[PDB]
Amino acid sequence: GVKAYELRTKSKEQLASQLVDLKKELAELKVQKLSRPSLPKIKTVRKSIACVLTVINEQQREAVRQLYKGKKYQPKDLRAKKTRALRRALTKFEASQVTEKQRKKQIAFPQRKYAI
Amino acid sequence: AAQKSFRIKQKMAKAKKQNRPLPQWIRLRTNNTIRYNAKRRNWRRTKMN
Amino acid sequence: KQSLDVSSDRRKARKAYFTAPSSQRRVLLSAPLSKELRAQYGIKALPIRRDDEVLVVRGSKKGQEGKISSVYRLKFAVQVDKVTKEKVNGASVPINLHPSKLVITKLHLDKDRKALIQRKGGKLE
Amino acid sequence: GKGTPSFGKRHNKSHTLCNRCGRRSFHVQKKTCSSCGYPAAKTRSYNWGAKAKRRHTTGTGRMRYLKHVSRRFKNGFQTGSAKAQ
Amino acid sequence: KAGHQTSAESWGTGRAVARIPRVGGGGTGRSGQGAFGNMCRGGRMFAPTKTWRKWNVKVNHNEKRYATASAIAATAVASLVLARGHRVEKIPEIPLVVSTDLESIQKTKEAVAALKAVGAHSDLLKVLKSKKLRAGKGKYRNRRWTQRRGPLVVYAEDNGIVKALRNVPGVETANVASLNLLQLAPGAHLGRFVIWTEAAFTKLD
Amino acid sequence: NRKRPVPKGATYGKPTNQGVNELKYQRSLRATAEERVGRRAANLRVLNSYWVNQDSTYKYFEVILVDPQHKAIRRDARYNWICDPVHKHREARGLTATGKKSRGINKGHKFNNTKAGRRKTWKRQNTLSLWRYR
Amino acid sequence: AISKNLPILKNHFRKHWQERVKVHFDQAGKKVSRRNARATRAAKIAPRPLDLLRPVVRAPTVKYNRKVRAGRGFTLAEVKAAGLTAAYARTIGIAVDHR
Amino acid sequence: VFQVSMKANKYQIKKAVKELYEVDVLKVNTLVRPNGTKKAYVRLTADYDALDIANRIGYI
RNA sequence: GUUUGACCUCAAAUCAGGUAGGAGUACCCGCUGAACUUAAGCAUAUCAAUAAGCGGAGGAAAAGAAACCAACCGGGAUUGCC
RNA sequence: UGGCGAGAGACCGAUAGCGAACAAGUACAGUGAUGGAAAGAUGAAAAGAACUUUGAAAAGAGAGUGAAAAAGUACGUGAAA
RNA sequence: UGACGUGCAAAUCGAUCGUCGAAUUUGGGUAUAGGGGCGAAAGACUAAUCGAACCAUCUAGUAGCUGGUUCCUGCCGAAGUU
RNA sequence: GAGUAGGCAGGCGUGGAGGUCAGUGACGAAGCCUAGACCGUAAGGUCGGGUCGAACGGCCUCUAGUGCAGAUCUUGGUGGUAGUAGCAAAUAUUCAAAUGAGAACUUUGAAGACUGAAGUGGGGAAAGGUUCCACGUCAACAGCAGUUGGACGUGGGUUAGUCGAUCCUAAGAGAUGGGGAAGCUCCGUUUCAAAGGCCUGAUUUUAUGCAGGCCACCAUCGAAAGGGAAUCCGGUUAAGAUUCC
RNA sequence: AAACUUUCAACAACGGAUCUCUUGGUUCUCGCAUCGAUGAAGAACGCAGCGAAAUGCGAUACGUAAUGUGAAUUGCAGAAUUCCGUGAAUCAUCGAAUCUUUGAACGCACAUUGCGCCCCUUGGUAUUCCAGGGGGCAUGCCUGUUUGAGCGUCAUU
Ligand SMILES: [Zn+2]
Repeated sequence: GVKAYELRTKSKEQLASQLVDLKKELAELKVQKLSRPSLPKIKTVRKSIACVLTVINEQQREAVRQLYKGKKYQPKDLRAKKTRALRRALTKFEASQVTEKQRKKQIAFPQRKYAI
Repeated sequence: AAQKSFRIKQKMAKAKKQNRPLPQWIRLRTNNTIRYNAKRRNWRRTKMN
Repeated sequence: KQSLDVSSDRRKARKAYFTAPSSQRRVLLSAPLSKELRAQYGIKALPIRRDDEVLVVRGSKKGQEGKISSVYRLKFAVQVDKVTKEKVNGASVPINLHPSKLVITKLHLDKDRKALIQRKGGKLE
Repeated sequence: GKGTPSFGKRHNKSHTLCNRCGRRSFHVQKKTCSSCGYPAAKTRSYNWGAKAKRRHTTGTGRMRYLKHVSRRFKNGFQTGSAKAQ
Repeated sequence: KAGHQTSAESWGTGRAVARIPRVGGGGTGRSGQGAFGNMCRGGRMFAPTKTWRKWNVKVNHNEKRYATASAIAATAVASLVLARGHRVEKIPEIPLVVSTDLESIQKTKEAVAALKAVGAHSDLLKVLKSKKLRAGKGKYRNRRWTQRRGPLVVYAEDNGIVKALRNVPGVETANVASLNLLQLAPGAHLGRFVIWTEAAFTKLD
Repeated sequence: NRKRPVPKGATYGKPTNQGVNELKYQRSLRATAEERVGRRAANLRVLNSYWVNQDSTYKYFEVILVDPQHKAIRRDARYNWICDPVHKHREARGLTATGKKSRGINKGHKFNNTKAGRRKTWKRQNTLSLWRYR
Repeated sequence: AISKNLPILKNHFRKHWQERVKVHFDQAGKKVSRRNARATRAAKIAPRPLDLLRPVVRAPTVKYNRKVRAGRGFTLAEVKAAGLTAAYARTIGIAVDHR
Repeated sequence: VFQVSMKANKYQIKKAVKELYEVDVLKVNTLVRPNGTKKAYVRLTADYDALDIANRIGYI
């Protein structure tokens, strides 16, 4: 097939032109399979289409991460999933915020280390 | 019923595709416990839905 | 056994061997080295890869030797060239040998095997 | 009359396929499934049905998403990639 | 809930069949079959075994010690040691006492070399010739090999002797303070061949 | 009162449980009022309800709820705790003032049946606790 | 259903007790868990004791008042007498009982 | 006779055949097979003999 | 009677950002709720403040720092075991 | 008596043990709720029987493989009726 | 009170007969669900189930009642009455 | 020196457990078969011969899901009856050739018959689901047979602006507002609701603000026989056609 | 006297007990806390050179990307020395994606693969009709926005 590490070093339109060529190359191979007893070379083509499509998706998704970089309100698919419960859960700023009075107490009388 | 719903046609179509005996090259493989197609159904023997 | 995270359970050990995937059947199908090759490298036994030459040490086929054809991981066997059974019909079929009953008389040396040998502590390639 | 001759007139359907359960349980006059309770928020399943609960519990199907939740936890809900060494 | 997972009413009398719960109607083979019995093929066993059976047994601390004390007293006279297998026909004097140097042995080859010189190898080749297979279902329950019981090397202070002897098939190593009855009289048969150290034999009193 | 929802008043039991009319709900009307608002506004958390007014066929309550999603409440330490998902539907489990009352969660000889939890207490003193050495 | 001549017993097994029998096989398993739990707490609380200084206190109920026993926490009176604060006491490893 | 997808309009079959095979479609008649796949009878205008485009594709 | 602006209460929007359902349920917090059975009958009792039914959580839950126990030379949150 | 990951056993050993050691909540019954099976073992290795002869054929009798065919894919052993 | 009655059939067959333009026959749709329906009323019908359907559960319900209750030898040896 | 019910004692046998006999065993463990042998009052034990092929035993103790003829016991298998009862309603078949190893049953020809247009004709509804059609083929099924088949193996086949569905409402079912209910959810469908749509140019601000102004007790589902926009003829295939030409 | 019936043995049948095994169950112990509008559990339909299933996956369909290992896969075929290699694999790992149609299921329905409307863009000559592609339109509730309603109500005019 085609190697994805080669495809990352190409323009948006080079990939689109490679995809349509692979889709035509599957089309003509699907035509040959009708007459031929066993044509297992179609596998490498349809895995090469998936390889290109994944590289195109990955590159558009990197471009959209870059245009939404350094803001609140990112697209929910680009937000880190983790778990419904973990997203709902209080952050590290929240669940750590303490009152002025309870701050003053901890500064005054923290639990100390002793011996014997 | 000649005037099938597509939901019934889709399931008749899967039941048609499923109606074949075991391909006789899988009996050749390693450890292969399988002898014959156990889930084989005829239009006469047992109905569906 | 002193480490508690390991099991001395016959049932678990039998299943863990039989349902071992390809990558760990590499390590299960290991062969010891010849007296000469062990004197050269200084390593006891390696995982059999494809084109290593070996000698048969046990079985009816004891004494015969040659390059290994197929490391048949799925059958827990390695099929060796020139060690075959001719059927009644006159068509030859390779005999399934376990790699621990063989001995590695000649190594198939690539960058990853030189790396493996240096890692275990071999005093060459 | 009540037996063999009356069995001859069974040529309608009380239920067809349920959209949710996918089973010939959707009573078409009530227009509610007799197995999964569709249409309803809640899936019909009763404690007195020990076997029935077991037949439609988690792990009977594919678990498309839940399959890998164990792996994702184990790794710490990590994000990104490793590069090389 | 074993054999209890089915729904089965008896058919009463009037069907020429014998009153045992029978399975719900179907075209399957299971339909009309006996259920819930201890007699039936697939019912629950008569009085199914439960986990609140008394497994452990309390026995008086003073009875325990009496048995331990009598077991230690049997490690003396050779009549009982030889009666319990134990090849000590050649050995010099009963209760066999060794130096405090046997406590300090680190390695197995020197530990076994020390034991053989002191007088053993008859009772330590017994445990090598012994290793046979089990006679029943215990083989596929992790009780595969038999292996006879050799000498018990009782010590006072451990300087690596327990690790030294660990691997050697038959030999068991014990501290004098504890001194298990399960080891002092295996099979509830009196007179084990015990090798005491000098420190251990003095600590006994 | 709570009229028993049995049809035609027929109960199918023994005289002791032939009661239909004179029977009382074990939770309070504050609890019922908390429960129905909890269902209406599910995004918020019931802090505490209380009595406002009553006529012959009605009692009127004002439930104080909190938004656990509003930063205002999530950032203040004195009301950060409510956001923790072990406080989801307090009014339902019966952890509100009304619930704790109706469950008799109070210290003293007076509340021996229902102190640590009526059900927990029942099963604890109906548990047969056997040891290895009896 | 009555004896030859035997003491009248009160065996409270007319409920579904079989459904809530609790056998303590976990005794040995819990014992090493508690010892590990103590060892790890002493590694956390690195140079300090696991338990706080308890006060002496005379047991109530005239049956038992004949013997003294380690009470819960010292007191605001004893802490002030000894010459420290009820806050400072709690932090440097003394149980203080406000009650 | 072309094996079309399910979820494909007669409009989309006409448009697909024209764009790919470079041919003007006079009509498209579609039935779904008992196999559960769609097939479409793509009739061309008088201008294109179907054999010229059948041989172009490969199959005879 | 107009000029413009407030206020209060109630609305609308495919309004900016959000959140609720459902699953599972061994254990946990609640509600509701039997009969078989035991009583050698049976109606109170019993089974049982159990099964079933419904609402709701978490890794635990609940409880919990006294409107407590006591009557002592008094103890001192909560839970668990003996 | 749930989920995930591990250690175990004076437990069961294919009518036992979970209903399920097998493509088991599968096949199948019932309108439906629900009901719900049977079914493991050739040999170290298919070496799964070349080739000859009777028969239309299945197969037979040979020949052979095998340590054994008193192991032939109706396959360890092969009880009794 | 024919045939069949381990049938063609868990209600059929043949002859004979009731009625045959309406209180007629009947398809599809729809409503009524179990101490409930429906009943030109026989406790009839409510999926071959009806003087209270079917499914699961409580449930292994209880039984002063029937049946069964698995090696040998040795020694002793009853009751049917208060 | 009897003995039911019953008690007690001494042993026999089974699955496991600890100890021991440095036990037996691929030169053959265990299992099974044995009108062969020996021991034991007995439960049982031991040995020879065969088959077989991977484990098993004596003894001192521990432990139990531990010993079967009965339960109209359970599951599985097997019989005698028995080559028996029977395979007898829908009037009925017969000759020849072909095919084939084989023909009462298959194909063709030729007779003789029946259904007799309220049919054994030609379409459809519901229901089935590929049974339709072709080739190859007959181990199983078609209670005889089989070369045949609705069987078996591999394929082929269902073409719509006009036929239906889609739309409308019917008996009705049902969200909404609301009100009940601890709750599952129940009532109601126009109700004690602030319940959006329609058109003309406008004005040409890369097309957006007007007003001519109007109009409003208001979801949705519910008929392949009710209501309903529109198709006919001829020809065509192994099998489709009011569709293909 | 044959046949016939019964008993016993040998060999052959029927049948699948016994024995031996065991990738399974079962109970006990310990450790851990992780489902879902960012669409869960479950269902339907699809996907391989030859597959009906189980297992896997979703029109990127027994998988794609990444990482590790280091040379396979296997029933046949087909390849390939890229094999001193950014590299075989029905491998492991898994952090990037795809994820059909459904489903709490969310435009409205659903015994229909039914019927709408809004935005952008592309074709038919086209603000309006038809068609293609992409993005949308549920309900309750909270905070804030904007536009409003009410002699409920204040002040100015
Ligand atoms: Zn359903």
